[PDB]
Amino acid sequence: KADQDKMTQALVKLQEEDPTFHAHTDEETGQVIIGGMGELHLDILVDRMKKEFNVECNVGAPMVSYRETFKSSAQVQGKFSRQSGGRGQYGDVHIEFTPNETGAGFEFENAIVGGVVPREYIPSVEAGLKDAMENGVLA
Amino acid sequence: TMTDPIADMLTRVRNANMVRHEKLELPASNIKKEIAEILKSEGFIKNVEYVEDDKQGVLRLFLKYGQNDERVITGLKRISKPGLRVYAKASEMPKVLNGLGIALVSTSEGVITDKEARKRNVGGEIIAYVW
Amino acid sequence: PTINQLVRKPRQSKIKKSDSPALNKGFNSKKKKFTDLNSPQKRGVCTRVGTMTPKKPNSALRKYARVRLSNNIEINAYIPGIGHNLQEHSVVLVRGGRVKDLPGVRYHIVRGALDTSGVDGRRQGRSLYGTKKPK
RNA sequence: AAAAAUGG
RNA sequence: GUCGAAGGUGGGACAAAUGAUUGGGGUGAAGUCGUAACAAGGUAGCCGUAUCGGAAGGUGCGGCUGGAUC
RNA sequence: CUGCAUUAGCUAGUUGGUAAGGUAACGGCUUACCAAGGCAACGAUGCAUAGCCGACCUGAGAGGGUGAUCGGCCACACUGGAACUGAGACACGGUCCAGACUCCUACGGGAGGCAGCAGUAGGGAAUCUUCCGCAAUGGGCGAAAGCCUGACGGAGCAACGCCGCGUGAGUGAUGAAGGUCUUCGGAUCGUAAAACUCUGUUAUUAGGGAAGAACAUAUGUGUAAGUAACUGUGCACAUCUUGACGGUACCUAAUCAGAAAGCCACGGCUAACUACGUGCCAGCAGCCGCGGUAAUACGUAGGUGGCAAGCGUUAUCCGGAAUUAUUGGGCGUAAAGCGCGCGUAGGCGGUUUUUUAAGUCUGAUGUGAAAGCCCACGGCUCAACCGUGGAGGGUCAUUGGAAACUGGAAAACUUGAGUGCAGAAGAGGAAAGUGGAAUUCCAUGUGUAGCGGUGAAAUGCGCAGAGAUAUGGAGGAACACCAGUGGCGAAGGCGACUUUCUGGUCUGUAACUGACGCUGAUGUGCGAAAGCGUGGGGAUCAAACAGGAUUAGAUACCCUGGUAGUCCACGCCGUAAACGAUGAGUGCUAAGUGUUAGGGGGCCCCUUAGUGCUGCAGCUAACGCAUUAAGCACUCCGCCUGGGGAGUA
RNA sequence: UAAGGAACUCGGCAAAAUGACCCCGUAACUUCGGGAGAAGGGGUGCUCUUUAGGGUUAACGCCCAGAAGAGCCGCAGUGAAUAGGCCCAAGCGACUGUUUAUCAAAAACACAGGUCUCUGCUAAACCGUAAGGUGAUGUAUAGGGGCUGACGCCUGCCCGGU
Ligand SMILES: [Mg+2]
Ligand SMILES: [Mg+2]
Ligand SMILES: [Mg+2]
Ligand SMILES: [Mg+2]
Ligand SMILES: [Mg+2]
Ligand SMILES: [Mg+2]
Ligand SMILES: [Mg+2]
Ligand SMILES: [Mg+2]
Ligand SMILES: [Mg+2]
Ligand SMILES: [Mg+2]
Ligand SMILES: [Mg+2]
Ligand SMILES: [Mg+2]
Ligand SMILES: [Mg+2]
Ligand SMILES: [Mg+2]
Ligand SMILES: [Mg+2]
Ligand SMILES: [Mg+2]
Ligand SMILES: [Mg+2]
Ligand SMILES: [Mg+2]
Ligand SMILES: [Mg+2]
Ligand SMILES: [Mg+2]
Repeated sequence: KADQDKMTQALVKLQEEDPTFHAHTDEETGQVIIGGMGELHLDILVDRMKKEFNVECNVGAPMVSYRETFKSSAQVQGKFSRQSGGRGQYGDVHIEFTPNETGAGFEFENAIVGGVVPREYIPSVEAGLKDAMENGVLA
Repeated sequence: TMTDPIADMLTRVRNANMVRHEKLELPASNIKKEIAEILKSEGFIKNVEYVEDDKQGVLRLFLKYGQNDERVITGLKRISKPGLRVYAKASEMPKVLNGLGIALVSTSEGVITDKEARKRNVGGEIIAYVW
Repeated sequence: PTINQLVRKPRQSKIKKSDSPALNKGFNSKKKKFTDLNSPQKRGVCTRVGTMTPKKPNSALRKYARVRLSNNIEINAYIPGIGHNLQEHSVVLVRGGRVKDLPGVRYHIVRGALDTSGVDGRRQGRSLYGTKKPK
């Protein structure tokens, strides 16, 4: 890892010397991916980086960014009640989760009647759902 | 112990002037007498008397107050001190209150005022300011 | 103090610290050591890019980058303007000036220099954001 | 002269 | 032959980097436990010292008023 | 002429001498012998950093910061050592050796060193073209013509800086159209625009075209020295010839307002406000902060402000900052008086006379390069710029004068400081001895159903006879009443009485010494309580601990016990809100009133030294202080420089 | 004993290596004694010249013992023999000592120090049926027994059971 800056500089110089060789960082996986015209091209470039630029590198199949989804629907309830002393912390919700049509994205519906959940906190509920969904529930 | 008789005399004058006393008895010395005589000549004090008693002698100053009881002496400041002595050249003689005050100086030509020092073109140890 | 005390131990002034320490240090690779050179800007490579929440009472998602400078010092630099094209391994120019809200962010990324792109749609004070005159 | 906590 | 650069060997000195692990420090949120201080803060508080206790702290000895209703 | 003591010891050719050698030269420069010297708290040694200066930036100044360009000096030439040649080198483009590194080789051997001018790679936020010429100045050789000179003189590139001039000037209400806002009246961009008139800085084209050029040499004429004379030599006057820049600057004539305006800001500081969009998001921000639906703070628009070929941002220095205070601050409560003595060095020091002239003051002379800052003048059309002449800059050096003050010398004085003599009080200290009250325990007599404790209880003790009560015994610790902003001590502290040893303080004389003084870094001692070590002692009280209560819990407060300790001797520890949160010494500045120890004069007056209260002037942010200052002054010391991190590593 | 040098082996077992004297020099740590012969280096024969001394004597003489210089020889000069290998760490026991005569020398025992406990003297404890003895011709700063085991810092809670 001490040669990562050298690696970046070498990659830049190699891209400048060869239009067809590309290097880019993948945000979801964080890995640096090198694209080329073929196995021979990438092998030659790797050897060149190892010796000409003295940056020994290892290459592998790029990681694939997976996603999760709900196959079955269900009504559920989340209750967080820490009332041990003084001013505490209380929250309660009853939410129906349903599998959306693939590619339609996340859809939040507000079927609150009678102000059981004050209208101030509903955006907070939606934000909590989004934040908790960003982190996977299965993997 | 006592370390600056000139400063003690000036402080006696300052305290008496504050309290609006009329006279002032202090132990005498030649430098003190010359300072007192310069003050009289310039008009900051009314009178000076010397008592040649036993021991050191005594200087008896009589202070001067203007109309409305206004004090003629506004302030006295020791300039040269035992802890740090100040001397000035003839061309560097300071003007007290833009000339409205006097700087008592000690020179090879006797202790005089800054006006006389400038006139005679001499310098020396700036004993004090009086305005 | 007395004049004698001042002669014995003279007065000593308070020493002043720089607000942008990372710009005051160079690196000599041959001798592998640091050097004291004052720079108005330094080049760096974005080790990380992302958003930070400002300290209270402010609230926002302020865009910043963790940058390793040419002198091997790693700093946090704020990205000014609306929208940026920076990612990890981007080469950027960094100038002094901290962002009061962000605790550990003490530098700014110059817009319109090296990889960083000018602000799109900016029309007033463009020079501060590296945007060409639209005309 | 019994005990009576806490409150982004 | 004298002196003599560089080099070799040896035990020390100093400085910097790094090191499993570890100590306290700061910062961050609306976390957990209690409530020690500010009112006589519900045992006046604080200072040095000793010891004890999850924690704030408690207790002992001496000191201070920067405390003291009637 | 620089930082560090969280660097205090360094030095053995080291310090001196004798002799010799050596060098231009003196000298431990080197070598033999004799001695143990030499440096250092006035900072040696060590470590870190650094070319020095003229100057440059900043500041009202004092000061603070810097050491590009240009000039002076020093040092170095891939790293280290050495000499030869030479007047001069231990020599950038010279030699030898070693080392690292390039290139050639036939492998035996050779060549080389851009921190010269361009340029390359690299590093960097960033810094120029592999130019013309020796025509000017200067240098090397030569008698000279002359040759060499990347010094230098000039072009190219860069708003990098300063300075100068542009991007038009005049009339123009008819307030055109259009943008923005609007109370829908209009307001504003606006004399701005358009149209008319003019000008050519500048630009384009065509002509003329400097100075920088002195010359040297050559050629005639003379004139001075010397020669018998001559050539020659020097000088004077004369004549032809020499320009890279460059046909550049500049001047003249013609054509056109036509090619030539952008940047930041408009909440306060701080000159400049409205609309729309967004809605604690997006974003802004130097600091205070601005943004959650009607934002002069975000983004855009119009308008406005400040500048203008620049305008902003960032970095660095000085200023503002009196925020290290010499000028020019402070330490009762804001940060800051060491807990307190005894004292060394240093600092400072009472009155008079004579003398000296180191400090001080006043002249003369030399010097402080040039350039630069400043003043004046002159030259580029002005300015920047250039030149000339002044002015200034020293803590500088020699030399002549003055003598008040500081310093040196000599001599006198008694007020400060001590000594003598007469008194006074004291829980001042150390060591023995003797008492009385009470607590605890123990032994007896009487006597019985509790005692003890709490808010209430319980634990506990008692019925195996407690507690209560009477007599005696053992032992330890502290000394009721007197007792009081009373006393003593440097502080910590010191309270029964007696004896022994011993310190300090106050009052009154003025015999005596005659400034012997004050402060005090470093040192050296004392220093509450707790605590530690050895040995002793052990009543009471009581950390820890154990029960009993209280409580949601109660590792507490309350109750019952209880070990260390509390006590003693000798050592150690060295800290406290060790406080008046107020260093010591000295003098001066209204008063009223109590008290302790004295003294003098008639219950009263005066006075010395303490100890309290009230209270002017003055001081203070205020509170307050106020002859026991926190006032007015002088000397010395200690200490402070936003909070936290941290009295930590 | 070529080259190698722990690759051997459970293990450097054995062997090799060091070894004398003089000189220089010598670390962490420490209870301040030490560690230390730490370590790591230099010298060592013979001849001649010059030259400071010490002991014994009237002196001569005899004996001891240095310093400087210049030379000579060999592969090598404490030329043979005899004469420490050293260093960095960890566990255990403080240390010197004692032990399974004849398979165990140790971390076991002892130890100075600590603590508990008994014992008032015809002591307690111990030998003996007793007499008589040890203890001790001592007397609580003494004597016997138990446990611990230098020194430093310390040694908590439980008395229901025995
Ligand atoms: Mg609250
Ligand atoms: Mg409380
Ligand atoms: Mg309390
Ligand atoms: Mg407790
Ligand atoms: Mg340097
Ligand atoms: Mg040369
Ligand atoms: Mg304070
Ligand atoms: Mg004090
Ligand atoms: Mg062999
Ligand atoms: Mg062999
Ligand atoms: Mg093996
Ligand atoms: Mg094997
Ligand atoms: Mg063996
Ligand atoms: Mg043993
Ligand atoms: Mg043994
Ligand atoms: Mg045996
Ligand atoms: Mg055996
Ligand atoms: Mg055996
Ligand atoms: Mg044992
Ligand atoms: Mg043991």
